[PDB]
Amino acid sequence: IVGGQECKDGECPWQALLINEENEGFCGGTILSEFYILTAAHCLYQAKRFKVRVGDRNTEQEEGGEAVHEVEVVIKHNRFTKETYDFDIAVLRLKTPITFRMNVAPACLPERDWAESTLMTQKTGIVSGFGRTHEKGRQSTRLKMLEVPYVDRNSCKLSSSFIITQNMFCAGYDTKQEDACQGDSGGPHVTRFKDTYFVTGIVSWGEGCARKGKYGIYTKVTAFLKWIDRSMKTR
Amino acid sequence: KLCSLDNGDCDQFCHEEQNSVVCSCARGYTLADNGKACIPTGPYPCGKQTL
Ligand SMILES: COC[C@@]12CN(S(=O)(=O)c3ccc4cc(Cl)ccc4c3)CC(=O)N1CC1(CCN(c3ccncc3)CC1)O2
Ligand SMILES: [Ca+2]
Repeated sequence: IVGGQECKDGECPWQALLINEENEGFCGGTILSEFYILTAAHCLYQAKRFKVRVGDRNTEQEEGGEAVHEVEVVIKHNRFTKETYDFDIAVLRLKTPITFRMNVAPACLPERDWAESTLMTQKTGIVSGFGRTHEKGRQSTRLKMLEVPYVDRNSCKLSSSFIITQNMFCAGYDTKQEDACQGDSGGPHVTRFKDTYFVTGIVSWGEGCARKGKYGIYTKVTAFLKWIDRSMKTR
Repeated sequence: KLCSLDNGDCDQFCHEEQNSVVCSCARGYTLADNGKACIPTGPYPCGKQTL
């Protein structure tokens, strides 16, 4: 997260953090329930074996409310490939139930039509994670959240230098030095409507970090809902 | 009518029944009496900052 604030206690309770054997945090997640996590598809490459952590807000200080969960099964998307990054989405089923407490609650999956009509038409959204602080920086120690304006779908394709498909959507700033970044991947993009946050998008890719004339490319969640279900009902 | 005016005055999901609006809520919620608001069931409902 380049720029942006810091997640105060209880503010970003749905954040999840995939960690490698080296205990390092390399990607993010979204708690969809006590048993399922929503991550990116490319986050399922950068590693051999990994766990999912929750409740963490400071990656080096026993806040007592943290907790590690193993991965029973991993549901990666079939139409996905690195050559386009299209269909960047995957769903994790935990080996043991997430116990919701302070700094550990799940986000809501909204309905498709209502999400597209009233959520993504909302001005801004919220992206969060432990990723880098500037393009060439290091994983953050504290948890960050950035308010990222929704970007005109058109501008999106122009400003980009890659095919912005229907499964993705731009978000961020043109000039301003605020964007998600490396490590923030798989993280959660949530829209806020009446003090109840919804899972609108999955952190995916971008060209650099906070670069002028470039935006944050997130995975369109509404365009995978039915899939996220058939994934939780396991399939 | 019109989920366009202000989400039909709903709390979460807003839909239309060819004449009036019908509100609904996310898993773990229950639609109140006024048929517009939503209310939790557990102490950790999806979408709420654990404050
Ligand atoms: C190894 O390369 C890393 C990276 C990600 N990073 S990154 O780790 O800093 C990174 C990752 C996810 C992000 C998500 C948001 Cl919303 C904002 C900034 C982000 C920055 C920047 C980059 O230019 N690249 C290029 C790349 C790989 C190639 N690519 C496409 C390929 C085919 N079709 C579309 C896009 C764009 C992303 O990954
Ligand atoms: Ca910690």
